[PDB]
Amino acid sequence: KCVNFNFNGLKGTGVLTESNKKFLPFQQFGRDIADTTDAVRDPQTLEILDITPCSFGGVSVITPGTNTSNQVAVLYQGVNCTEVSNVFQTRAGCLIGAEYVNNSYECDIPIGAGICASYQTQSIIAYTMSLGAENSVAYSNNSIAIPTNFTISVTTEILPV
Amino acid sequence: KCVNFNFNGLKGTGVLTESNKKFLPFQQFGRDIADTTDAVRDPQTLEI
Amino acid sequence: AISSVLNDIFSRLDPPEAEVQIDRLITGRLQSLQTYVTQQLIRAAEIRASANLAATKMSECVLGQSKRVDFCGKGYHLMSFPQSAPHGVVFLHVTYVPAQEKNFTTAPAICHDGKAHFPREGVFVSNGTHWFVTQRNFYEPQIITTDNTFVSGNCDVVIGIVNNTVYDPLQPELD
Amino acid sequence: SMTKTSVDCTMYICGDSTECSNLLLQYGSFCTQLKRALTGIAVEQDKNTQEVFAQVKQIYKTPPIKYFGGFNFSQILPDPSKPSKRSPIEDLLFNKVTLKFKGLTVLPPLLTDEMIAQYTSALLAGTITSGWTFGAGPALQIPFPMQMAYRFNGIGVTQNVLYENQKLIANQFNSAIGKIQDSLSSTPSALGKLQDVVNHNAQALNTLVKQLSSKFGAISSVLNDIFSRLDPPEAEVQIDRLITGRLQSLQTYVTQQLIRAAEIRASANLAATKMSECVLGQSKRVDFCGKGYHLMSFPQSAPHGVVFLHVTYV
Amino acid sequence: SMTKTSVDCTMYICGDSTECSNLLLQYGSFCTQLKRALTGIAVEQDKNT
Amino acid sequence: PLSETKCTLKSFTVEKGIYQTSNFRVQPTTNLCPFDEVF
Ligand SMILES: *[C@@H]1O[C@H](CO)[C@@H](O)[C@H](O)[C@H]1NC(C)=O
Ligand SMILES: *[C@@H]1O[C@H](CO)[C@@H](O)[C@H](O)[C@H]1NC(C)=O
Ligand SMILES: *[C@@H]1O[C@H](CO)[C@@H](O)[C@H](O)[C@H]1NC(C)=O
Ligand SMILES: *[C@@H]1O[C@H](CO)[C@@H](O)[C@H](O)[C@H]1NC(C)=O
Ligand SMILES: *[C@@H]1O[C@H](CO)[C@@H](O)[C@H](O)[C@H]1NC(C)=O
Ligand SMILES: *[C@@H]1O[C@H](CO)[C@@H](O)[C@H](O)[C@H]1NC(C)=O
Ligand SMILES: *[C@@H]1O[C@H](CO)[C@@H](O)[C@H](O)[C@H]1NC(C)=O
Repeated sequence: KCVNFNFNGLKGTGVLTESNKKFLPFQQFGRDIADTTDAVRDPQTLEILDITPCSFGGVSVITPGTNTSNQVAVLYQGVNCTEVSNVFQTRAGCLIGAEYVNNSYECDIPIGAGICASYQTQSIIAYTMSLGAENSVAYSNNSIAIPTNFTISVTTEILPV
Repeated sequence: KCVNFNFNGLKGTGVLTESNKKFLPFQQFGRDIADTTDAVRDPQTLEI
Repeated sequence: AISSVLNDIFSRLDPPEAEVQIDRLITGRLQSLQTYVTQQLIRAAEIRASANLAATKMSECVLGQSKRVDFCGKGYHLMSFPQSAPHGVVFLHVTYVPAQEKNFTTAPAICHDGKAHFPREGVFVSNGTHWFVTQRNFYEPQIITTDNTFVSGNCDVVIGIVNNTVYDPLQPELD
Repeated sequence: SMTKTSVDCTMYICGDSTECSNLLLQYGSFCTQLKRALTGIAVEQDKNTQEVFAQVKQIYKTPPIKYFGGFNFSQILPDPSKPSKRSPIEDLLFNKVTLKFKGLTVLPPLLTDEMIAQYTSALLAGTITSGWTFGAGPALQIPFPMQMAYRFNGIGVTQNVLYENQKLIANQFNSAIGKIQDSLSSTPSALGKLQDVVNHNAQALNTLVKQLSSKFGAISSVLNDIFSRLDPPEAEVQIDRLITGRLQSLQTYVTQQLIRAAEIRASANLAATKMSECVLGQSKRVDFCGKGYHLMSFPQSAPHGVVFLHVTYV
Repeated sequence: SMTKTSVDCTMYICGDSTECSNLLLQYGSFCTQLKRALTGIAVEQDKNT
Repeated sequence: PLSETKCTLKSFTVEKGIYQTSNFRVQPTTNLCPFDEVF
């Protein structure tokens, strides 16, 4: 549990868990690459405890547009759903307020790790974005396809100067 | 005309003109966007 | 510092220690100004790259016809038209898109009179029992003759060669 | 593309210090502009990947009978017998490149590795079964020994030079593909140009962590001791040097990241152009798509980049 | 290409004075970053040529 | 959650998007000296 700990000094904040590091008898506390106290020997019982910082992360608000609706979804980035209606777990984080829908649509609002969100039209849904429509070509070693007509396309390209 | 003004310690330099904005009676200053002092009242004769 | 307005600093405090406050404010504002100019240099480099691209697009799309595959719009480039914009340019790319494709049977060569024939331009296509030379990207079948076909070898080295007649244009009128 | 980084400004500059957070609000739009810059960089990385790989419209598939006139594409075509449906060469590429710490977090990319692999597979299937026709309109299908004839015509060599040497030509191609993998296995630093950015990013981030230990002229780099052993008149002034120093280091990091992202954007624009001319067509541009007269090209995915296999005539 | 420049931190920021150098070590890894950036620029110039 | 986004962007409207509004942060919660020989 997130506690304010003090072990012969070493004042800090975090959660203390049992560890398996092999401290030499003269060593009191450990330090990670980047110099962050990662472990500590408690003076009383001489046990080795790992220190893990309390859960933190960013909060993103997925909005379908104020003019459309006032519903929102909340994404907690890099946070497990084991901590703080619908709750869904993604490689991006914990998504609350969005019902996962297992039909693939084009990406409307990028959540991450291949998962997007959109206003169902009614509620905000989360889905796995689709790359496109499968079209196997009829490959054969003696068949060709030749176009019998054409169209003329006028594309528009904007370039800042 | 460009003139130094010292309104009870409010020191500045500028051109003072007959104001056309409606300060409510509880307002003694005027701010534009980005907090630029756009209008001021005289602490003596109460002129905007 | 004590305040962001210089009047309070200069009035309430004498110059000796007000100098430190003024120096702190000046350093902060110089830091913000330098940050602004560095960001502007980065953004101007980005805009310069965009303007070089737009100049290349004017040169190669508007003053010519481009063979680069997706440079001057999607499709086979026909032409392009410039239009002015507030801080940029808009290119109208006129391109040619094939449509209404049909299936056919092909053969890399035609074995006639014991020798292989390959098309000068176009492909050999068939609709069943009939073979035609057509251009690559528009269906326009023509009869196979020696004017559109080039002989190159015997017809026992090409994999997939079919055998069909190749009309000789000089045969009927001269004989 | 780069790694999508993010920084919680407070926790880096303050940490567990409440007084530091109270003081930091005086500066205002510093953390806002840093967050906007990093968010722009991340969105730009996703855009780079999207522009390079998502050119194809439909998701094409290759026929079950994988006979293409003697040309063997097994080393570039995906292998279904693996959890990741990546090709034999792409697996070597991912194996050869080896890839919540006090405010510095890394955002996952929008496109997963399997999605980029599926895009690459669609590009390969379209190139093999349609030629260059799938990038300029409807995907018209032609026999592969006839794409090669068209491309020989493209480099100025007649059609029959293919048909009279087809088997030989096929074998040459196959052998080259084989040697390619050995080359990738031989020189460890062959993909160094693709590892460097990774290393570079780590280096920058490492420096940032190191900058959290510097005193910046203060009595110590730990906020707790400064707040405990000192009176407010000097403590708050001592902290001001630790906030100014940390803000300067963070701004330096953001500016360096902006320059690096500009470089990566230029590289991604080049990669998209290579995908357009080299892969979706045949390039008359002299040295753009490999040494020798360009015949064709094949894309392969890599952890933060693209690998082009340029088949050329010498 | 452009000119390849190398910079010595101590002789710029501090000069001959022995005492200030003694103060300079407390700032950490600024000069490592600076020298690494300049070496990267120089190697880039050679690669351009 | 929406209001806070509105407050951050300094606008009463939010267009469609993912907007980063705040940070979530779980919270925290002998040799005795010989006086006996003298006294
Ligand atoms: C809704 O309002 C937004 C601005 O809040 C505007 O951009 C959009 O065009 C509006 N749409 C409709 C359908 O009114
Ligand atoms: C997240 O929480 C779940 C509990 O449902 C657990 O199984 C999983 O291992 C956790 N993730 C990590 C990375 O520990
Ligand atoms: C929808 O697909 C998901 C994929 O994870 C699956 O878990 C779920 O059971 C499916 N639901 C229905 C109704 O098919
Ligand atoms: C060409 O043949 C394939 C396979 O027989 C078929 O799927 C496709 O629709 C055909 N196209 C046309 C235009 O007939
Ligand atoms: C093939 O086309 C030719 C000319 O268009 C026509 O004379 C012939 O009847 C066609 N044959 C078949 C089987 O469609
Ligand atoms: C096409 O391939 C099939 C099987 O792969 C083979 O039987 C047939 O002879 C081939 N045809 C040509 C023209 O190569
Ligand atoms: C293609 O090459 C691989 C590797 O040498 C080989 O194992 C495979 O048999 C070849 N494929 C075919 C269809 O011959």
